Amino acid sequence: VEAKSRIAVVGGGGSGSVAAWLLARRHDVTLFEADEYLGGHAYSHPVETDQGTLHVDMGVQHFNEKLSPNLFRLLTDFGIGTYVAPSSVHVDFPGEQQSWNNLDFLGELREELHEEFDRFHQEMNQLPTSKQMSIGEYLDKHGYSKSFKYKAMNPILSIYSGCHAPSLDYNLMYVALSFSMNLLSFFSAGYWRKAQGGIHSYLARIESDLGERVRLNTPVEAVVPTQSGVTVLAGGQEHHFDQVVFATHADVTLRLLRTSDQQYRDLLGDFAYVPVESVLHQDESWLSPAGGGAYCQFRMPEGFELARAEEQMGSLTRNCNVLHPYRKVSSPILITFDPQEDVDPERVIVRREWKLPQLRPVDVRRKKRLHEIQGLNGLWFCGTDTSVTGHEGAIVSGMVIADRLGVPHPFPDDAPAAAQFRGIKEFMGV
Amino acid sequence: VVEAKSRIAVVGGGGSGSVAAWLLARRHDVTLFEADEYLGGHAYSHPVETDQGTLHVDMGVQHFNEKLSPNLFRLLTDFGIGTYVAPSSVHVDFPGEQQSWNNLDFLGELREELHEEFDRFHQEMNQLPTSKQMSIGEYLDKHGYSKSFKYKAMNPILSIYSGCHAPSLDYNLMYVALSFSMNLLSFFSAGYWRKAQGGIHSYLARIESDLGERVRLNTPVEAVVPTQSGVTVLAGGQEHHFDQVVFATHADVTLRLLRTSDQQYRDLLGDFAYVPVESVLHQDESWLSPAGGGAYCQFRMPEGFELARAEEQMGSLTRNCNVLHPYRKVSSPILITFDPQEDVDPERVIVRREWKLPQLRPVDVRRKKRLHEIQGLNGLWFCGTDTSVTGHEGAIVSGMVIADRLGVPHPFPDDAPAAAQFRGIKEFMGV
Ligand SMILES: Cc1cc2nc3c(=O)[nH]c(=O)nc-3n(C[C@H](O)[C@H](O)[C@H](O)COP(=O)(O)OP(=O)(O)OC[C@H]3O[C@@H](n4cnc5c(N)ncnc54)[C@H](O)[C@@H]3O)c2cc1C
Ligand SMILES: Cc1cc2nc3c(=O)[nH]c(=O)nc-3n(C[C@H](O)[C@H](O)[C@H](O)COP(=O)(O)OP(=O)(O)OC[C@H]3O[C@@H](n4cnc5c(N)ncnc54)[C@H](O)[C@@H]3O)c2cc1C
Ligand SMILES: CC(=O)O[C@@H](CC[C@H](C)CC[C@H](O)CC[C@H](C)CCNC(=O)[C@H](C)O)C[C@H]1O[C@H](O)[C@@H](C)C(=O)[C@@H]1C
Ligand SMILES: CC(=O)O[C@@H](CC[C@H](C)CC[C@H](O)CC[C@H](C)CCNC(=O)[C@H](C)O)C[C@H]1O[C@H](O)[C@@H](C)C(=O)[C@@H]1C
Ligand SMILES: [Ca+2]
Repeated sequence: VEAKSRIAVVGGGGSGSVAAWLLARRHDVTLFEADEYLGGHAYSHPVETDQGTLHVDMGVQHFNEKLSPNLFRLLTDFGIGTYVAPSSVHVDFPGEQQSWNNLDFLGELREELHEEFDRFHQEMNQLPTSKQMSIGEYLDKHGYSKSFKYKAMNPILSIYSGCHAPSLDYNLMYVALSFSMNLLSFFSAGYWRKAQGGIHSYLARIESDLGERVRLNTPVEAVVPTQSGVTVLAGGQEHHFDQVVFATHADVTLRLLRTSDQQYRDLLGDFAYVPVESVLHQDESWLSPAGGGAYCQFRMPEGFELARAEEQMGSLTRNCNVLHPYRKVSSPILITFDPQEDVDPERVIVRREWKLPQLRPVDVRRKKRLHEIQGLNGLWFCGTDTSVTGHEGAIVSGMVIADRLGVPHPFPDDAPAAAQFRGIKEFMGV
Repeated sequence: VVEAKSRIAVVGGGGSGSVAAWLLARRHDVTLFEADEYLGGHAYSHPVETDQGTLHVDMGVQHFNEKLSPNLFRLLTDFGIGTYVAPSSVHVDFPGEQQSWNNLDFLGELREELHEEFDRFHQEMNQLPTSKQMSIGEYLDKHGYSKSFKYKAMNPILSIYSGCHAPSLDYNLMYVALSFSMNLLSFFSAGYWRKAQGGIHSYLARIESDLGERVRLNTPVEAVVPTQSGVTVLAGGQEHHFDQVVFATHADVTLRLLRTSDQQYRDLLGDFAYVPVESVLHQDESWLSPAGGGAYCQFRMPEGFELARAEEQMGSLTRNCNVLHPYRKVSSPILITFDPQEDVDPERVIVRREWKLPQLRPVDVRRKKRLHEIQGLNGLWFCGTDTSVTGHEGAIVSGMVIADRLGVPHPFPDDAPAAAQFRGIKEFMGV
């Protein structure tokens, strides 16, 4: 792929935006984004409160310097601060005092499951130094109770996966690492950061630097390789490019792409997802009377039956008032994910509906296999479905494509950023 | 060349000695001399009589974890000794009204005063090991940190390790950076630490049993003299004769006991620096902080604190053992205060222990490493905390390194992190 080629980036989430941003240094880049902003799952909604206007992260919220070095470095270079936002967690179930949390040892569930929490930490710490099973399999295989599976493991895993997810089917190392890196924990609040004035700040900066190259509100309808180059059909027009980089979800990538080949069907067809509803609201009734200063608060509703555990599901609520920059703020600012009961519509600021990728061992395998179509027909692929999960994974896949199309990894000097890049470059087959 | 079935003495029955003896006894005729009336040294568990039974309360060595202490952890596992999590929740109180911070919530005037610096500090410690042979103190000065942060946050939280008498701010930076990046110490969460079931003594009791009458308690070695034939040890008004001698005593003890014509021995063992610690096991509930609720570790600085005189002044750390899981049904207060400044109500004191700890300044580390040039000369060997990395894993693995060197290989080769720790500590000592 020679210099100054005409290149399209389809999808303006984190992966696409970063990929575009880097590519624009060497190539004539156009970036198509379906919705009216840049960031995708990274969205920050303004809330005006008696102490000012605050941008509240509704999808992507959390990362840290160790897990997310490239994103972290990027935030730093753009002069965006961060702050610690510890993952304190409270779980409530139907009965009297049927709770645990990871700040104190109070609650009946904690009492019921403490020995298992204790064992679990040890075993997760011992794993990465020795197992292509799911967390669920592991738990069954190693003597853990069903109460532990569905009253502790599955709710704490909802911090990542949404309360609709079959999180217990997700890959074991994902969970083991989360516990050994103090991201999820039954004994302490996990070490996580947020970005100053919302996650969108970095994306706003990218949007500015890209200028007129960014086509918002322009959903690509299809993408067709030809003998000369690749044609993109978007917004009642046809545009002509030398290369096309996909930064869309596989099921979108597959619908849009229209080729004679059926390996494309073989690879992109079987990706599975999970719906998530993020409801930004001020209805203080969703806070737990027990769950005091806990950032993350899970409630399972009346009617929970352990026998029917796989069908039933709770809601996770985040108390943003516990964040340090919100500590002077007088209005409640809450986000409930996947609420089962409806939220008082007089108190709802806004909803967003999104989907997240399943992370079963098979899905990981499926992601990796996308290397055999990478570069064929002047097509490239980045996004969460090509990488490790989380935002670092998303955006670094963008960087991997840009490196592959000439524009090298911009932080070679940063040892952990570089290693993450090398690792993700190895994960994708690029 | 140390051939099989040689007569070998281990001088000192702390963790290092006991483990070293235990392994050596598989190949050699071992005797282990310990000065005091039990095996373990700083590892001491005192019985306390309570409404739930008899509890063994750790007074010195208390905490470790599977990641930091793989060999110790495996040993407990093989002996069938359980562990439990004992999160390091921390509350700091200073003289004023509400002059506190803690690592469970964001309450307190000191939290308000210092939040920005705690936040920055975590980042910077996480970024360090991926890039610096200075002290934590130097680092803090060099990187713009306030004196309030140095003496009201860093020095108190470092007292969890060093004792409230220590010049902790002069200790090595990587020691601190690692502690923060491994979630051992933290300003935002409770650190991940474990305790052993029925006290730390459990493993040592098991070692004592397996060694049998090879263990001489209450038998302080008076001196150790190499000769042409072997080495003579003078203890308990008698002389015993050995082919080799392994020291598991502190350098200043090792030096007093040892007597040779050589003055490199003086050069190496002479300049080791220590810190006193008083551990007071008691039931005076007045030492608990009215603010500091369910916090395991509670630091108090007394009235009279002057930031300008910060280097002379010092607080006391109190541990609320009633917050530990196995003590949750217990109705009597069980507290340990370390280095109390005010006196503890002697009607409520169960027992005191006075101990000393090694200083961990960059120079002290250098000093430890240099002990390789005397290792094996005159049929003498050296293990213990003064030869190794700090903490119990370091102590006991130094014992294992000597045993490996005297034939008995590292007993946990198939545990990858245990083996790597062994290799690392073998490299640290020059053995
Ligand atoms: C509720 C929620 C919370 C999350 N929280 C976190 C968190 O705290 N931390 C974290 O690390 N990760 C989080 N994630 C993961 C998140 O998916 C990644 O961090 C990252 O944002 C994924 O980026 P992406 O660019 O790969 O996909 P997306 O962010 O979905 O963006 C892809 C873009 O493609 C666009 N698109 C779709 N069809 C078309 C078309 N025809 N034409 C043009 N564009 C199209 C979409 O409109 C979208 O903007 C969260 C996800 C969700 C749903
Ligand atoms: C208060 C305190 C708390 C601590 N807490 C922890 C903790 O929580 N976690 C952790 O990992 N580490 C901790 N340590 C560190 C501790 O030093 C090591 O874990 C380890 O126990 C030191 O082992 P050692 O055998 O090298 O020294 P010691 O355990 O001190 O052993 C030295 C032994 O030599 C003996 N001795 C002295 N003179 C003679 C003589 N003439 N003849 C024979 N024997 C003699 C002593 O009686 C003693 O038994 C703590 C130390 C102290 C003081
Ligand atoms: C090697 C490395 O550094 O990356 C690891 C990935 C660990 C993830 C980055 C941890 C989770 C993400 O950071 C972010 C999840 C985020 C916090 C979602 C938040 N969601 C919500 O708030 C709502 C409730 O849904 C490796 C794992 O990545 C794969 O995706 C995973 C399936 C694995 O098996 C790998 C071991
Ligand atoms: C290789 C490895 O993992 O070990 C690291 C050191 C990590 C320490 C051993 C971590 C803490 C100790 O294990 C535990 C100290 C213990 C909790 C003392 C408790 N004391 C008390 O309770 C009272 C108040 O005195 C490396 C450091 O070891 C060196 O000793 C240190 C001086 C260093 O510079 C190295 C970086
Ligand atoms: Ca009860």
